[PDB]
Amino acid sequence: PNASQVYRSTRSSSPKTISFEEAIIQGLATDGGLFIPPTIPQVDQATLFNDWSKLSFQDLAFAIMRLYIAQEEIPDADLKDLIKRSYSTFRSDEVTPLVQNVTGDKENLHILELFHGPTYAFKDVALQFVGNLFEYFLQRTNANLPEGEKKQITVVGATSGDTGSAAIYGLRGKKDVSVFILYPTGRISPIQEEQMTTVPDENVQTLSVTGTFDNCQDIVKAIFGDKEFNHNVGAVNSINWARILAQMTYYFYSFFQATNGKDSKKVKFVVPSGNFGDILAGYFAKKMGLPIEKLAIATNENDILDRFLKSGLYERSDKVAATLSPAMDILISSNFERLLWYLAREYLANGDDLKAGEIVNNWFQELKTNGKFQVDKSIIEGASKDFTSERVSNEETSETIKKIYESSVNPKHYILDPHTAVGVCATERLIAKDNDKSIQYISLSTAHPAKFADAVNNALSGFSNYSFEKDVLPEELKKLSTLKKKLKFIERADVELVKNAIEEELAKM
Ligand SMILES: *Cc1c(COP(=O)(O)O)cnc(C)c1O
Repeated sequence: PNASQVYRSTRSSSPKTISFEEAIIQGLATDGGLFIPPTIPQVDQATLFNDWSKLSFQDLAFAIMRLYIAQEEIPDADLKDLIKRSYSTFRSDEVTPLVQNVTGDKENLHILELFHGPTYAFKDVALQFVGNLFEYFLQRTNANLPEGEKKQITVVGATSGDTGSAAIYGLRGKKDVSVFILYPTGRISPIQEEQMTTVPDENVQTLSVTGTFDNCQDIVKAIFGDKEFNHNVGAVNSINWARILAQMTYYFYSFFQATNGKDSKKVKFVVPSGNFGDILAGYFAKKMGLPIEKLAIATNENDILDRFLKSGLYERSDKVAATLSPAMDILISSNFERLLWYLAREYLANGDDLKAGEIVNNWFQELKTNGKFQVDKSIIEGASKDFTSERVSNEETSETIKKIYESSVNPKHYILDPHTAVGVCATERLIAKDNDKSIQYISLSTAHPAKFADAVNNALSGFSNYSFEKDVLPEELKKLSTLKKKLKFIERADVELVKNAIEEELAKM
């Protein structure tokens, strides 16, 4: 392994580094930090435009991943299989198709559709890959056990809506793995529950906890904190390294789609963000050599990131404002820490990986004490060389859905889900003030409109031609309400009960 195929915790001050496999399985680091490659792999322009520009999503995934995963940890054959199977469940031949010049040619507004996977939400790109990864690593281990005493993992977590769907489809049917996901009853919209409870696979079982969602965090954090509950318990996270790694593929893919042939090789990505993982993957591609403009962070009212990038003050809010784009409604952007490590390393530790861990660890300590920390101007100045940000209100979110519906040209009446809207809204603000329409704008569409009907309906009610059922709801998604659900209620937030239900895996899990 080279400096890019080795990993360390953003909070560690030790010279020690672990393997890819270990970073992946461990998930979060013992000290609470996140894993990251101390050295970002460098790809030269020649290779980018002579060899990578001609590759398919899957082949790029291989080229990119070979840079962070050593041959020893995962051979070419095995890795190419993981990729092939991971993306074979995508309804688009391209996996992540770029829809170019949606609004005509007065500007260059491209929408990168990342919702063609099993659950119609962009988290499939990561989770399909990670799930297969887990199965692969767990398998090799057990490949020595004696059909008995063979380890088995059990992922457990709570869902406020969609998040869980992605995990369920990425772990469904994977050998020696089981997924138990708690969710507040009646608090989960129909379509999100249908995706979860519909899947036939046995290794999956959702729990309809009667209570609140913030109730489920504790009714599961307890099971998590453990007790005599040691048998290998998995975790439902957003900070796994494999996640970031999988998400890098489509930035490269779409970049080439937007520039191959064309004379303008200038492209700017606008990414509706929550926990920063998605856009952070774009950061990595940028540092690897992708010659792109500043990455645009688009957020909804929960603007912890927009505020930070503007003041250097990373302060957690008290209230989680409700918005039309729920999946970005967060108090603290978890992966942001990863960026802070690289920032701290370049502008405060003069390259010292270890002083960077010290610095980051103290910052997240101040957070867990004053709920806010200040960074030196050199940090925000360093971040502003690669990032721009925009805050999008609900009014603007809805109005953008309406504007694009009327405004779209290729195709006509293009419907946006609210999360993508937040992004297109920011994308349009940028087109306005960038003063360079030659720039290729690629706005990330993180969810298919059908996943958030309400926002789409309430914004397109004002059109006689609009019909959710005729223009949005996908046939494959229409069958859901008609498939057999596998519910399992748990009345009262009884941690003791959540435990018991989990235990009933009927031996044959
Ligand atoms: C999870 C999610 C987001 C947030 O992505 P991050 O990686 O957490 O920044 C945005 N949109 C949708 C539709 C999501 O499900």
